[PDB]
Amino acid sequence: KALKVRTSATFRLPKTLKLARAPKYASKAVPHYNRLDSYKVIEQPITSETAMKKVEDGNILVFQVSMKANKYQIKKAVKELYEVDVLKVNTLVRPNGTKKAYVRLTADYDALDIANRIGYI
Amino acid sequence: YATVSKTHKTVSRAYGGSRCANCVKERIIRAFLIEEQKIVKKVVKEQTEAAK
Amino acid sequence: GRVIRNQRKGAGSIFTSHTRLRQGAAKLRTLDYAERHGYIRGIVKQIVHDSGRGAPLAKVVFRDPYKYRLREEIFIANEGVHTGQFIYAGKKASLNVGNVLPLGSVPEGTIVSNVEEKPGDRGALARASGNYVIIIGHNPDENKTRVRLPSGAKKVISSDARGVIGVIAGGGRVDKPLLKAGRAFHKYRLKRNSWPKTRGVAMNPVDHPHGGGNHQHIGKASTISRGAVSGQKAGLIAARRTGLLRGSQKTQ
Amino acid sequence: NPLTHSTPKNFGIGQAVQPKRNLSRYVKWPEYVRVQRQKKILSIRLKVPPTIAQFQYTLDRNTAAETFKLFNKYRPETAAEKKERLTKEAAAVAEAKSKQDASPKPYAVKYGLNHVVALIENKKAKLVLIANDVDPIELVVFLPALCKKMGVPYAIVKGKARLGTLVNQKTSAVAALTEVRAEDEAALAKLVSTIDANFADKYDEVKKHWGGGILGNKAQAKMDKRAKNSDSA
RNA sequence: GAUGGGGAAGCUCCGUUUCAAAGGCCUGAUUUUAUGCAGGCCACCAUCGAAAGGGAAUCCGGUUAAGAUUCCGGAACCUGG
RNA sequence: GCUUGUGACGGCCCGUGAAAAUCCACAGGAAGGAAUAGUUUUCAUGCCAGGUCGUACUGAUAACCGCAGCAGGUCUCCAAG
RNA sequence: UUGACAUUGUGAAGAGACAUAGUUUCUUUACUUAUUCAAUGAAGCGGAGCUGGAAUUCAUUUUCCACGUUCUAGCAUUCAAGGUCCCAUUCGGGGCUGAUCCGGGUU
Repeated sequence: KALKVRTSATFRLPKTLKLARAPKYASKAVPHYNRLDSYKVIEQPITSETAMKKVEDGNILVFQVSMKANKYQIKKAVKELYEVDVLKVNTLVRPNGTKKAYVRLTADYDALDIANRIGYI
Repeated sequence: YATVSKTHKTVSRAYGGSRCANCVKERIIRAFLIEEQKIVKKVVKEQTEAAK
Repeated sequence: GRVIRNQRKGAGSIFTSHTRLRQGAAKLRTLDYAERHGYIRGIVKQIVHDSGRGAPLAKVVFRDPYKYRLREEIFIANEGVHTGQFIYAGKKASLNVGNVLPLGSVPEGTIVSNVEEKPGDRGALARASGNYVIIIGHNPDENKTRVRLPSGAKKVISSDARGVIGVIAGGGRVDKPLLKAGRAFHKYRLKRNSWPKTRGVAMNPVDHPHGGGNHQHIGKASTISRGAVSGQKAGLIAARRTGLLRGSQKTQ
Repeated sequence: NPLTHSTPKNFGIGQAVQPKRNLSRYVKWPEYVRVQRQKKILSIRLKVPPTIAQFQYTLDRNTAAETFKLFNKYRPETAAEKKERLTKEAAAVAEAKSKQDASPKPYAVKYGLNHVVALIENKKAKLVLIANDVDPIELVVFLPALCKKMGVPYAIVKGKARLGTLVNQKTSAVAALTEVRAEDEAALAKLVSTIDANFADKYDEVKKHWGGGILGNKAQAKMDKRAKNSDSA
């Protein structure tokens, strides 16, 4: 028969079928459970004289937070665990390797009340 | 220039925010004349062909 | 002994070219079909200053003969070429200052810069300010051609080898005295780390053959043999003659 | 004719972007292609010795077709057939009880290089099919000698894989025949004779013809019209 | 400074787009369903290398024992969806 | 006036004084789109969203380097009469 | 650096013996396939023919050449319009031509 026609002088890699993985046996045997549930996210409250005076005039909820977790994971955790909507979350890494969340509860809720619920006064 | 309405990046003639009118003028005159003289020297060499 | 300066230059470190500001490598179009059988046109859309090269370059722009796009070329602007000018390149092309002709297509006495050695290498000879080559005759069968280079040497190269009509701009650049150290300083600022230069006779025998002595002096013949080895070659290497050139030179 | 125009186009150096063409003659193949090609080139540019190149003289479509016909009439047992035969003597012989000769004398093409060679030496094979594309050529180049020495008709057949087909293998260096059913018997000498016209009888005259040395066209054209001009003034 | 490679007994050395079969985007093809491929361009080829170079976008006021163009109050602006 | 910013110019060079990401525009016309209804999200208004890390203080005749709370050394901005 | 040997093959002219037949050995020069240099998104090579027509015809062609672009600092891209062949006619789509054949040695 006949050859082929090539409108270009550049032999490029013949596009080939990419077959995917069919593991004839497992990766791990059991998927690792959630490594950062909300119980791990927020670790302890922070009850400084200045941190309470944050909760007085601020409607703020200070927490010691897992340094593996970011703004989103702290919002979702505060919400789910303390039953609140959250306006914004400000964070910082205090000089001893711990995350200090400066959560601010939306206007609706009162952080003051929310303290003596969880139990620190 | 991406935070701003198109009328800030153009003037309403062809070749707006590109060339400067006075340039587009030459672009035109040079275009017409040369496409014209590109006929004069056709008919001319026609004559040289049909007669030599 | 120490290793002498002219040894440490070739490891190339502090010595390498001062390349940051250079416009690009100036060379002719690739030798293709357009230039092989006929001619092709271009606009010198700019002649500009290359740093560390006292002869201006000409940016010449072309159409690409295979895709719809512009190609830009960097030339060494010959003397007289101007912005806007058209440039023709290839076998059948006019004999005007600027165009590029296979050395065959020119008669005895044409003058051409950036001329190739082997054809196709995009240029190699008489590329400096003022420099040009002259054609002193062709050998039609065995299509060679013969030229007198800047250094008056009588070489023969292919007739299909290309050159560009005229001499190179910025001539007699070397007539104005540098006057002062700084002007030399700034000259080599954009060339290479070879200034200022210290005299070997002013250094120590560790540092040089000429190095050492209670009197400052070369201490032995400064004409060094070709077969000398690194560390040795300083002074007048392989000199077939030496001393003040009495008489009219030129080439025989 | 209506609102349409004929504008041709001028693809002639210095105008009009070139039209797509068939640059097949120019493409930059992968080196695995360059090396399998330039080998073929290098194979013939050199004067090749006449103990090789007595190959490259390969059988023709006609004669080979009937020689492939006659050989396909002698395939070896397929996997199934032998199982079929197996349980035809597993069932029998153990009950019917015949001295392993509850089975007919088999008739097939002999193969495997090492097998065939010993057969040629034992003067027992009658027709030898030597492949011509055995890449370590040294495997099979001594079989034209062996046959002519042992007085067996041989034939350098085109197709080492095709040779394999008629014997249930991907490939085979050689095909052979020691036996031929009484039917095909007389039919054999026809194909043997035809063969010995192009091979077994030529040999000695081909053993002294150094093959190859053949030029490629760009420098064959060079010579071709060089010995035309400077002679016919 | 990896990679194809070429050096080197070897630690490794050379080289950086270089004698390499080097990749991925529009979205259509679907109305078996979620992604094969139908066009088509592209050969653009690692990567690291500036807290003074380049550079999307925030200001005023108030406030702390110690923080702020980062909190609060007000008033904007940018980018992505 | 001082400092500082910007302009239009001018002197100088065998010195003629980086890149790249990125954003825009244009030439182009592949396409796609209405009369009972299409088009537009470079016009206005409207919704959501913006992770990670650094953020204290010293910067020196005591928080740095000089065995030290050493007459040394250590880049810089603001600058009243 | 300079010599020999290996990488190292292939022709032709001329010398070198058994001493004026060719196996073999070299001084001059050819060959390309090893080896070496160069450039390019390996792009238009080499061979043949269309036309053209200088050529001078010494049978009729014995040939050599050329075979898209040069006043202008414009524009040149959608496998290309034109031609024409098909689907069983859509809206869209392809073949051939346009763009001469032949050899796959990128040059």
